[PDB]
Amino acid sequence: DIVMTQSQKFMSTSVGDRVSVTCKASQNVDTNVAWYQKKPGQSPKALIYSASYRYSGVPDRFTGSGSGTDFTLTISNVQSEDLAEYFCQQYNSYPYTFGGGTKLEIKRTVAAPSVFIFPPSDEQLKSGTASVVCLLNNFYPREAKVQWKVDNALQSGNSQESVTEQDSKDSTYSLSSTLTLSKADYEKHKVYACEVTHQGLSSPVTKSFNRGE
Amino acid sequence: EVQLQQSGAELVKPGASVKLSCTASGFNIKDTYIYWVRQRPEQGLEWIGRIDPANGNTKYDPKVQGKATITADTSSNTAYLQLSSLTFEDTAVYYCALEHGYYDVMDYWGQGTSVTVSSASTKGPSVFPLAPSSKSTSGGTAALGCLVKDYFPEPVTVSWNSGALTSGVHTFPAVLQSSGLYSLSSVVTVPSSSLGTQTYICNVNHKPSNTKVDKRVEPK
Repeated sequence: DIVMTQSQKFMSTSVGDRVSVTCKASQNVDTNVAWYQKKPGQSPKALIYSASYRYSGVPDRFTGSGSGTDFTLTISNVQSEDLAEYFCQQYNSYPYTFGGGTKLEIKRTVAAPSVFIFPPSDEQLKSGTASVVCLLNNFYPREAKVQWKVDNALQSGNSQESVTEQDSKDSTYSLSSTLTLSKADYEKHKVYACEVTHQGLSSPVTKSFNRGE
Repeated sequence: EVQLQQSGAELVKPGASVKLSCTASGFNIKDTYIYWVRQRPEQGLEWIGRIDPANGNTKYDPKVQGKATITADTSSNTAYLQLSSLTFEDTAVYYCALEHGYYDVMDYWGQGTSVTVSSASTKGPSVFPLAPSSKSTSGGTAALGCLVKDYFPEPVTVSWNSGALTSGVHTFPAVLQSSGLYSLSSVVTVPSSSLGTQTYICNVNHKPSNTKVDKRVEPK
């Protein structure tokens, strides 16, 4: 039960700043500690070995330090591509154990979302179901509100939404919301709209279409 | 060079068994220690065990001893993770890792294999186009995508143009519908000027249901 404790679950930094991720070993592990970087949707990538030795191809901005029980991964000149979860690991004694991980968040300027709407496909309509998709592209900060309106009536309880992880190139977020009705209920109304509220907008943005072009 | 390819996503019943594979290419595994680790929502990254395919010696985490058995076949350059008496807590992404020893930590990782322990049956998704239109274009760019609706379990893999299209792609996290089925969307922004000359195909794989779909997303 050699526990690797990373007290910082999340850390906010800016492009160009320096961030230090700490790793706490419950027992002495000398310098037998490695550091991993877990990008979203990818496999873990080994950054540092022997507490302070970087891998072939790892940039010089990633520096590791520590001995015994206190270890530190330092990321200087933080780039937007550095968005990932960082895990420490001891390999001094079995069983090998990983830290809880530290998620790196990057703060950037406010960016308003680009709002797009997709009517249900003809393929889906023949199946008896109609899904309308509202897309919010490349906004910051992450907080945003989507409201569905059908014939100017606010919808409730018939939609699901999800937000992406922070983008590795521009540090923005994206959001997709789906309004799903039966085909019978879909053909009963005319105007479908998603109303978007975001810090980058001075007024709610409405994206709509009329059923039947 | 060295590439680790793991078996596809699985859906297993409670108390059943599953055998995951990790085939190495471009490197004889007799020079390696092969590791298996798992990732769970709460427990984080957990070391499972290690095998030396040169002699078959295995070192396990005593918490999973008996439930996990790692073997290797040097002829196929393939290592295996056999999981027995699967409980609901065994749902995780299982990674295989390869190390030589000169830099001396897991430097080559597989893509991972998602194993879902559940009594519910698999369901293959429908794949619908999110067609580019005047309502998804602005500033010379067009948004298009694919709606992967009503499947179980996670995960679903989405690529665009067989992997040739990666810029501007957003594959959103899946949402859990009331029925217990999942849905996700994958979108990409492209030049509106070339919608008539370029072809955009989303490639959707859902391994537990043997679903492999290539949906062409046409404008209008």
